[PDB]
Amino acid sequence: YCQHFVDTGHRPQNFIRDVRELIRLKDELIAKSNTPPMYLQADIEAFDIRELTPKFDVILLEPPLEEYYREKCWTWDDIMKLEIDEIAAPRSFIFLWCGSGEGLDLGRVCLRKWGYRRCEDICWIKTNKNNPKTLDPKAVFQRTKEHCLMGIKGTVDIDLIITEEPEIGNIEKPVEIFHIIEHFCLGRRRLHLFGRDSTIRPGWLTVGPTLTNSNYNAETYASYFSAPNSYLTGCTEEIE
Amino acid sequence: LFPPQWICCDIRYLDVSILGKFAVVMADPPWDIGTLTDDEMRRLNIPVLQDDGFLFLWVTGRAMELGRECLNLWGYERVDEIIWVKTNQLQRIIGHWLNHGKEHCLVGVKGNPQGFNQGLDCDVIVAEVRSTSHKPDEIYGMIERLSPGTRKIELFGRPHNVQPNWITLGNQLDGIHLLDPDVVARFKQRYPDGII
Ligand SMILES: CC1(C)CCN(Cc2ccc(N3CC(=O)NC4(CCN(c5cc(NCc6ccccc6)ncn5)CC4)C3)cc2)CC1
Repeated sequence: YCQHFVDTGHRPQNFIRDVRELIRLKDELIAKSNTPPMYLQADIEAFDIRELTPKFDVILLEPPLEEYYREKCWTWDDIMKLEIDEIAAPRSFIFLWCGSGEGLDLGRVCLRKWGYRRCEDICWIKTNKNNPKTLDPKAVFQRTKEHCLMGIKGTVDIDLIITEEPEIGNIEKPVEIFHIIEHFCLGRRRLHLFGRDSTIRPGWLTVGPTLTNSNYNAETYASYFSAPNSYLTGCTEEIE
Repeated sequence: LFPPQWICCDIRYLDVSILGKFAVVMADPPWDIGTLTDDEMRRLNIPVLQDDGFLFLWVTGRAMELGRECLNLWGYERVDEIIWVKTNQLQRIIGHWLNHGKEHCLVGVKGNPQGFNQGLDCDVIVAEVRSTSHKPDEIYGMIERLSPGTRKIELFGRPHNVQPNWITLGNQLDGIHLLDPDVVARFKQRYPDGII
């Protein structure tokens, strides 16, 4: 398949096929447990990360890398200065979209800077069936995937997502990442930094500069996790 | 000497300076995740093996970070990362949080290599899992197309890994098979009695 791509332009991943029905009950339990969607327009460079309370069980972090527009971009310099450790719960999880360049190194630096150990490397493999480009200067090979690093701090699914490559200038990441995250059942304070109108989702607080509306209220948000609901996994029944 | 060559040895104790310079190094180390400790892996004399060229470094688990450390310590910059999507014979996909559908190979550059065909292959291999713990044969075609005809060296290879243009090092190889005259000379000079 490596010879074949050289011959035809079809990435080897184009020929993967097919890309325990109790997953539906879990999905329904996740759906009943989900908080109302909350969202806030905020310029994250200028915003005091700390106003975001309470502490989160899961953080999904999707900074707009310059390489996403090879056709405001955040540098790893900007990202590494985010005070992520200030809003992460002492046992919590991070999912960081790192792209496929220096991000795979600089994103690991961030994870250690904020206090996490990397435990999964989730890989978004992009097919090109519908169109069999220009390389990074440092690139040896043609880049057909992106990496989402999973970090843990404190004490069913594969690590692969396969979808077709989006149209030029579409920055969206596959919504499957949300399914992987929610199926881990890691708790219910879920924050998505640099989300958009298009990523708002039940069970998630979205914070990003391009949101056109906000409904976030820290007191209202905290009330969804007040007792007796403080420690639900997001995968059990609602407390009656 | 184009045909396969190899040296049964302990890569810890072999004076790799006798081997000359290579356009590509590949390694699939037995990380302590017979293994090598982290200090032994840092201490490997990888820097003498190349002036300008590429390093291909298989990693897994916590060696994802350790392999990045070795790669930088040895003088490389990580510039790509190959993943092998493991399938069966029907092209279906086969830490504790997620099942692992893939294996990672770090790609490092040293110096300023010139005349390589960068961009011919993409960074995803899709290939059937042959035997256990074996890497896919597609990596050699990818490496041949990137740097055709050049000298390459594989560290921690096994007898199935031997390839033309390659010199394989590993302690499960059958003896010392060397054909390149410069190599045979420096080998005889450094090991007159034939024992590392
Ligand atoms: C693509 C992957 C999935 C493939 C698998 N990999 C993981 C992996 C699995 C297995 C192995 N190996 C298994 C194997 O049988 N041999 C070696 C280890 C030993 N080896 C040595 C070792 C040595 N010095 C230390 C020493 C010597 C003697 C006594 C103590 C210590 N010197 C010379 N060769 C020869 C090759 C390779 C390597 C990597 C991940 C990615």
